[PDB]
Amino acid sequence: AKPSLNYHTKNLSELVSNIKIRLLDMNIYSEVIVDNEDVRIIDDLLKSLKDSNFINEEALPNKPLYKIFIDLNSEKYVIDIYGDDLITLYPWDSDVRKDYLSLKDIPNSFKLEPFCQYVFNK
Repeated sequence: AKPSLNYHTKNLSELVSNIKIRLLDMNIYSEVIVDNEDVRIIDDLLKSLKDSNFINEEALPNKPLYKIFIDLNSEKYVIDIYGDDLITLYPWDSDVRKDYLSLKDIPNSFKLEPFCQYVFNK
């Protein structure tokens, strides 16, 4: 009935069904590799998403806190991490229309901003 708010996440979700993750700090522009043991964050996150997590396009602060590069076999996806549990999600080579999600209701374990701080402090 309506133009989907979850277009890119559904595609990623089908693809995440072997990934590598790269984290980029947007303040320092330092990069880290997510350990094998922690990589399950994406699957756990996607499985926990309800439809009400997907929101409309919003104006954005000048830059994310963090950038998550999800490297699948052929495809690459990007998740931008902002404040207040807001994130965007899109294929690496096409950001004309990003998915927008609020993550306030998802389980605490799968919140992405505290996840990113944790990978770096490790």
